[PDB]
Amino acid sequence: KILPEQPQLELLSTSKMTRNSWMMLDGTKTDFHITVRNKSLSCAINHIKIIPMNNIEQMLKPDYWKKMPPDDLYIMEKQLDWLSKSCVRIIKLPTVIKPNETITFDLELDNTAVPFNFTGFDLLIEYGMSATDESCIYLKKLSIPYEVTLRRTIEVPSMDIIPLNELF
Amino acid sequence: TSLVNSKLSNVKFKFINSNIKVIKGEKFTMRLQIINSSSSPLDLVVYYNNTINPIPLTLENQYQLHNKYRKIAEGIILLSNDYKIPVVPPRETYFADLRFIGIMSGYYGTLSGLKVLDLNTNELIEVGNGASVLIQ
Amino acid sequence: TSLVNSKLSNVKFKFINSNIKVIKGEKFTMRLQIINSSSSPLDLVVYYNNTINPIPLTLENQYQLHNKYRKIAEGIILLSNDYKIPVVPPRETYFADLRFIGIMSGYYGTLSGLKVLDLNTNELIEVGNGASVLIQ
Repeated sequence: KILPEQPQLELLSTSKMTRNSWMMLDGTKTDFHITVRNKSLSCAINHIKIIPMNNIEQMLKPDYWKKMPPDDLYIMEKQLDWLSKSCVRIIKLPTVIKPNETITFDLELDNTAVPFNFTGFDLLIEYGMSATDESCIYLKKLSIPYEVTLRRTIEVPSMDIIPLNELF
Repeated sequence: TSLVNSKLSNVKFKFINSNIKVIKGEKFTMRLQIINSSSSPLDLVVYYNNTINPIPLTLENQYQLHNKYRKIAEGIILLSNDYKIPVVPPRETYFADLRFIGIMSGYYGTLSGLKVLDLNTNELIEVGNGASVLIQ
Repeated sequence: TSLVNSKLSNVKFKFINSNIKVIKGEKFTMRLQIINSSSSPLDLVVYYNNTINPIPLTLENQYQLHNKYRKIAEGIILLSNDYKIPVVPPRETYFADLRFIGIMSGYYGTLSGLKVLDLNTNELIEVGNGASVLIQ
């Protein structure tokens, strides 16, 4: 089997990163630019899809709700869902890139709610060159990593209630 | 009685202003002066527990005891809970400056609850016996 | 050249904004990112020496060279000198946020003087090469 040509991406640069490393302050959100170029000289991709993907989503046993009550299940599962669907967000990504074109797209990394083992971030993309308008699209993979560090900040370790008893 | 000593150790505690009268809700400060001369430094931690202690008696005495415990528990509260006293080198003193606020008028003679535990042998010395707060 | 490495180790240094222009006399800041990945935490300390480095040649070269060291020594100051970078555990990054201020307008391309030294093997890694300050 002999296909048509397929293009390639290279991750030309990232704006506020150095060797794909950076820190948060455990609550502050930031954003930066990802610069990617289409190395091919003829083909043009008509599909891009970004899936953020993270260390905690990697490092869980796929069966983890056997020995767990609902109350403790709910909090972990809620924070897992939030971290999956909102920890890294994509804004104004491109739809088409011509051959030998470089494009910058913005990426917003926010962690207002992540546990203290989110040390790792493995954004993988998939870009697709359209076929000859017949059946399908030819997809591809690219799995650039990130080593994001998390620093401690203001934390509440306890409380009480002490109900009031009389006006002042 | 006003100056308290620690069991199985040498350290001594005294509040500088043992008797203090203030108004309801106004935060006030104490100075828990410390004498330490035993052998070596300590890392004792002072905290106030606002939890109703368990009663062990006729009801006329049980509810008396519970009223005492409840007033102790939710009368006065500490603005510096879990205040790790940093270091007390041997043959030296320290001023563990505490801060409070009261919410129930009354007389807390020899106030309990304010207890300090040492992270060397897990003491539970009742250092609060040297205070006579009166909040109106 | 903007990225600078360390000898006999794997720690790496870079300024988030290697190029910056600012009016003279306004205190500014440059975030020094310190990527540690080798084996163990560091206790490296940053410092800036405002000392005219002794000269080692005709007068035309000699005074050029002396003026270069003088400008380097007493052009810029660091408001957080002798900073103790607290801890940078292995395979992690730190932001040694520095604060400066200039007192002599010019172009301090690859500014010297600023050299962080590792307090683990007594290195003198010159991290100043990653900065290209221009004070008007």
